[PDB]
Amino acid sequence: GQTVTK
Amino acid sequence: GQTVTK
Amino acid sequence: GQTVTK
Amino acid sequence: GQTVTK
Amino acid sequence: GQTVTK
Amino acid sequence: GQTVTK
Amino acid sequence: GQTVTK
Amino acid sequence: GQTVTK
Amino acid sequence: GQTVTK
Amino acid sequence: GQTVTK
Amino acid sequence: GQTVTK
Amino acid sequence: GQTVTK
Amino acid sequence: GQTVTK
Amino acid sequence: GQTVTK
Amino acid sequence: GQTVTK
Amino acid sequence: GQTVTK
Amino acid sequence: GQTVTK
Amino acid sequence: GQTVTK
Repeated sequence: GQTVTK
Repeated sequence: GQTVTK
Repeated sequence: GQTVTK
Repeated sequence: GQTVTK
Repeated sequence: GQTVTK
Repeated sequence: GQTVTK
Repeated sequence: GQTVTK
Repeated sequence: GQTVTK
Repeated sequence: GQTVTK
Repeated sequence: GQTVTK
Repeated sequence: GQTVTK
Repeated sequence: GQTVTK
Repeated sequence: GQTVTK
Repeated sequence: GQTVTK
Repeated sequence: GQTVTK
Repeated sequence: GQTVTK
Repeated sequence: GQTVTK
Repeated sequence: GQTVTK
């Protein structure tokens, strides 16, 4: 998958 | 999947 | 799936 | 699915 | 499905 | 389905 | 279905 | 609000 | 709000 | 908010 | 917020 | 926030 | 935030 | 933040 | 997968 | 932050 | 995988 | 930070 967390 | 969390 | 959380 | 939460 | 919550 | 909640 | 709640 | 869609 | 979609 | 999508 | 997508 | 995607 | 993607 | 991706 | 955490 | 990717 | 943590 | 990639 593709994940960005901020 | 594709996930962005802010 | 595709998910954006803010 | 497609989900946006704000 | 498609969901937007605000 | 399609859902928008505000 | 299609649902909008405000 | 409170919403359930099925 | 509170939302469940299925 | 609180959101569950399925 | 709190979000679960499936 | 708290997010789980599956 | 807290994020789990699968 | 805390992130787990699988 | 692809993951960015900030 | 804390990150695990698999 | 590809991972960037900041 | 703390990172594990597999």
